[PDB]
Amino acid sequence: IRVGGPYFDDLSKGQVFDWAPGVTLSLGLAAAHQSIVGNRLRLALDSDLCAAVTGMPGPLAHPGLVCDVAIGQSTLATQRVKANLFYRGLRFHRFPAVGDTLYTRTEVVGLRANSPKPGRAPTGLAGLRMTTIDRTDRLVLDFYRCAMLPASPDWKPGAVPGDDLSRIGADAPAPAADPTAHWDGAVFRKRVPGPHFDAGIAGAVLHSTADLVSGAPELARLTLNIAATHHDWRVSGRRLVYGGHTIGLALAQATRLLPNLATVLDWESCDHTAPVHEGDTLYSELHIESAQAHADGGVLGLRSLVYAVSDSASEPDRQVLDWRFSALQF
Amino acid sequence: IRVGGPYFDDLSKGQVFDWAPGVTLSLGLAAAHQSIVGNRLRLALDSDLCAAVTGMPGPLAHPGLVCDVAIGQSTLATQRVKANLFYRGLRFHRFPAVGDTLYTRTEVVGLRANSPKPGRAPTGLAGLRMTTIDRTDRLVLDFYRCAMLPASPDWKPGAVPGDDLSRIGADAPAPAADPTAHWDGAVFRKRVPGPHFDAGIAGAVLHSTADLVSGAPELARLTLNIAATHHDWRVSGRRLVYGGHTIGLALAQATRLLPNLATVLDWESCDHTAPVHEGDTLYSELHIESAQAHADGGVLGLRSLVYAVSDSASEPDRQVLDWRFSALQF
Amino acid sequence: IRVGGPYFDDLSKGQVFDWAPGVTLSLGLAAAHQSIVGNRLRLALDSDLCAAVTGMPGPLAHPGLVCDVAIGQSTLATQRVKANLFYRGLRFHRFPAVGDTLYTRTEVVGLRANSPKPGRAPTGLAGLRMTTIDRTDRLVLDFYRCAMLPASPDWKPGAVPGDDLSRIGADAPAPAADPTAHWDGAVFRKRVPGPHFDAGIAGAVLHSTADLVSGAPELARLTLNIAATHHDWRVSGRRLVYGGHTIGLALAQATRLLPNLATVLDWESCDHTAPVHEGDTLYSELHIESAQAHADGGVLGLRSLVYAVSDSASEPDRQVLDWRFSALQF
Ligand SMILES: [Cl-]
Ligand SMILES: [Cl-]
Ligand SMILES: [Cl-]
Repeated sequence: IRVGGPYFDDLSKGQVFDWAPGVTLSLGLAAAHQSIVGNRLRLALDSDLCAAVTGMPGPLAHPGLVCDVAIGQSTLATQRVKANLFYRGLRFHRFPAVGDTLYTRTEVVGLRANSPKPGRAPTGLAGLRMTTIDRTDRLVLDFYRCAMLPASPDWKPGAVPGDDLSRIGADAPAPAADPTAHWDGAVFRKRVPGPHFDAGIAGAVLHSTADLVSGAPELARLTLNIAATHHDWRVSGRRLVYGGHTIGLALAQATRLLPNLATVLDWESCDHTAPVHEGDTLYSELHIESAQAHADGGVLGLRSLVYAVSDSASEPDRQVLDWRFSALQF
Repeated sequence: IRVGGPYFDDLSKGQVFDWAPGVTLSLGLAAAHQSIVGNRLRLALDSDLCAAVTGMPGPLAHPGLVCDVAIGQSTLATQRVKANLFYRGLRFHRFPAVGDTLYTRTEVVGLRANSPKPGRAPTGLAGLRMTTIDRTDRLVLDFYRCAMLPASPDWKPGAVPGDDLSRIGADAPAPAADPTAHWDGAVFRKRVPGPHFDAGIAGAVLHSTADLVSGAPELARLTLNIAATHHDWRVSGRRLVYGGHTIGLALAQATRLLPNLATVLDWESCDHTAPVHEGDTLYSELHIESAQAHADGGVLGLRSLVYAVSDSASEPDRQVLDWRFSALQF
Repeated sequence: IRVGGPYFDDLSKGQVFDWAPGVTLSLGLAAAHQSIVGNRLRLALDSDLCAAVTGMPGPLAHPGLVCDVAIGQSTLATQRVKANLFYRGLRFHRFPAVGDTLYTRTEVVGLRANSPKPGRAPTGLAGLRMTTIDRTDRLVLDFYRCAMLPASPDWKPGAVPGDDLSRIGADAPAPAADPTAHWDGAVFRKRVPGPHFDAGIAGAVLHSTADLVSGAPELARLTLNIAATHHDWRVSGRRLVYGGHTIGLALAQATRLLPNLATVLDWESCDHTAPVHEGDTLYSELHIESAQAHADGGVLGLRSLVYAVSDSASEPDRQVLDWRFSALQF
């Protein structure tokens, strides 16, 4: 594989990138991740509660950390990325503990050359499937993204890698088993102040407080993310903040709004609406789209619109991200 | 409780905020804390010495980390804070180990509406008592602060929450037991180069080297501190640095000056003299006000004046903080 | 020893600074270090692979972290430093595990007053020997640096500390034993995708992707580095980035280029060509100078030229560092 990463025309449908380092989750990584994007997930902060609830071999790896590690691992293929158009179908098949080691395979699922346009660099889109497992060979995540890559300088433009990429990561199999089935919602309800799960909150629209985007290159280094645009301002003209950082702050915002979320069960990004830069201040509008009771608590469906604060009272704030996720709540 | 935190007129004398997440202290949190404010406390850095000295179930949680976690926990009540006028009566009742989990209760002890003043936002002061315990229900900290909060937009100003707040956190009970009684000062003296404790140093006035204020929002995220002014520049016009960060650097300064301090036993802030901002460079003048011999070493009483460096040789530096603490020294 | 550190004329040939705190290596420190300079060393990231390969009592402390801690420890003597002219003869005598504690002795090996020059501050050079051991008294590192220090304000200039410093840290004893002799290269080759060691790569010249210099004061605080120029802009006029940070990014660059390096065996800096500042963007030219087969894999000799990116397409990039190291590769 080329130094600096593949160009679009270096890739093939079915090609596999599996030489990414394994990464052992530690409370070290957890703390650094928390200092950058925040962490108010009670099971990820309190080991005694985590043990009472999950009985887990160790404390709960923050789900945003697990996702960020899997996505940063996969950037071997996409060091040359100009933009990811979406992340899709992240659903946890299990929730790793601190001390578990994650290994991520990246497969090219589909390739489509972009139509030539005057003044634009030749580029194509790569549909990528990431499969993240642990040392026990159990599936953790199996998810998709759509990466725009430049073609090599002498590439002969044409149409023919021309895969249909529209439906990438759909009808994707649900997990074999409920990843929280062994979690005891009853001790959570007893030890954590309510309100606990209530299907009556569906429909609510909440407005978060703001966070600063800072430590963005640190988050990328922490999670092995080597997409050049996060590190090197000359790729896009300014460094572009990793999508997961913006998502991470939006999740922290949602958790200040809804302090009793147990975990994130699945998520995807709907629109990366505008670029985010280091030093931006973000807030979100949180829609509770659905609330479904289960035998033990229930599951909220959330949709988060994230905005960057403009530099004055006389300039409108701008939408930068639209994403959606589901969360378990006891 | 209101989204975004209570206004001054949402509070009541005797009201309790106890739904803050528990936080398990980890060497992860310790390392992140150290990268932001520094750490030269020998018992917090060296696990072998810590074990020889304290015999402790695990290594020594840096006392500034423990305080910062307890204060960040308590910011649930004070997300809307305009200023804390002081922190008072922090005295450790025990020194938690890595792996211990901290839980903090915040009680409204007193409320006083501020007198209307033309051009100023309607506000009041809240005297707050924080009680921090571990999972074993043992008292760790029991301390006070005075927070200024805005009143809600339609509040009818008056005098009557009008509690006398002047003496908040005084005649506060000393710990039941000496929190360092089981620490072996003799192995410390044998293994660490002197000078060791000497009552003759009382009266000394020392001048520190400088530190940069950086990673301020990170320290806040790390310690669950969600006071909006640390994150959102539009609350005050610029983000204001958390008081504990400034104190943390002043403590690091004192520990470079006095490398053999065993721990901080108690502390309080005397005047938050001027705001501190990210990118400020601070130094301190350290007064050793008292030095009292005990059966095993002694206790220093310290008073620290902290200054921000101006941007030229022809502009005076400005005092930003005056605080005082006591430290055990073998 | 003087508050703020010794001046050049405070030092003596044979003087010893051994009151630096011991520092226990933790996965906390490892994570913070990784967030600042990156970490792609497979044995430092993956505990399961580390155990299979080394059998080690715990996971592998990143070698750049170990070096940075030893060098930051030693800054007690050099708080007043104006420049280190080189670091020399770092060779690992063993590779510490997480949980091991490092203790560093700094000895003045040689002193040479600099010749007076009009308009320049009076200064001298100190040749320093650092010896880093663990709690088991085993040698970890035994290395050298050349620090330029100011003389005190009333110093009487002369020639006589006038030691010959040119050959400091040469003919330095190789380790008693191969520090990786018990590492199993065969399981590494089986579990990590090739290419594995190939003497045929000697001669290659590779060009890295770029990294941002950020969190520089954090790296210094993390590793107990109290050289004032890293913290206080008024010493040099701007804060100067610690040499180890630049080296750390150059090593991260080399590891993206050569993803299967097992560890760094030794290193030294050849020229600190120009200052580096926070916010610089760096890339490197990596020369594989030598490749020598051993019974288990082989050892690469690398020379790294590091450059700072200029602020436009019409300004040349500038060399900031030239260093060289050797690495084991299975
Ligand atoms: Cl373009
Ligand atoms: Cl006002
Ligand atoms: Cl000069």
